[PDB]
Amino acid sequence: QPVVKSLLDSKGIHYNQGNPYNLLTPVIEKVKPGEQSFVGQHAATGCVATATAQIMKYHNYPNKGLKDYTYTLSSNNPYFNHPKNLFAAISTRQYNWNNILPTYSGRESNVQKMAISELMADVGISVDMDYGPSSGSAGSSRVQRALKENFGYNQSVHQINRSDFSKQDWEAQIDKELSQNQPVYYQGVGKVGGHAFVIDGADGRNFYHVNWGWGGVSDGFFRLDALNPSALGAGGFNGYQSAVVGIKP
Ligand SMILES: *[C@H](C(=O)O)[C@H](O)C(=O)N[C@@H](CC(C)C)C(=O)NCCCCNC(N)=[NH2+]
Repeated sequence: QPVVKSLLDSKGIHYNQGNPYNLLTPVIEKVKPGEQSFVGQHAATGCVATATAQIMKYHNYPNKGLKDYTYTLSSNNPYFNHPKNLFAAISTRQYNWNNILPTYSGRESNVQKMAISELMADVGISVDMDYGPSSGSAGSSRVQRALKENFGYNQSVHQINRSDFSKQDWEAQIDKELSQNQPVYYQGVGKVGGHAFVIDGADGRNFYHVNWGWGGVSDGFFRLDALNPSALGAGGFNGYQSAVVGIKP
């Protein structure tokens, strides 16, 4: 396994799902029975958008979006009146990567906060985000499509599924991305739920550096069969693993 220091850390990239990332997500309209309450608050960006946006920032790409996206929230989503149609004008976007900062801590200009929230909302919409207090997406299958179709990333972008590969071939694919300075979109499921995140380094001892998309909480090195961040307190993201690799302009 090669030694690759955290690619996101190298560029100071640390995103999360709340303020100011979520300034343009849909504003919650309704109460889910027994959950008081989130009305009038912006929905979370969703871990899938946060992971994807961090990788996009690593590349500062694209300057210009390619294709718009529209979808309708599931009729089972309790937070919005139905139908709820969302639209991202991605084909018209001129993303100013100078204004989309690698992290946000509070003194950023309105231009800079608009820049990141626009990216987060565009990415979220492109992956059919089921917006809520927390926001869920199918993940890899949506991410690979959005990156190519809407964002104009290389045709090389594709989803890989863990059970489609031997252990050696799986790790070889992740390693190759990291040797090419290409952070990997990754997701898995356990006891605790399913979560998406970024693999962006390797220690040469078969641990991989993970950015969990929680602004830095639990970020560090993990074995792929033990993606068990401290925030779980609680079986980690070790089942139904998939990644999106080949992520480059
Ligand atoms: C992201 C987060 O903020 O933590 C969240 O974990 C997430 O998106 N999880 C995915 C699981 C994958 C491993 C990414 C998830 O739970 N998806 C459920 C599918 C979409 C939800 N429902 C509908 N109708 N779209």
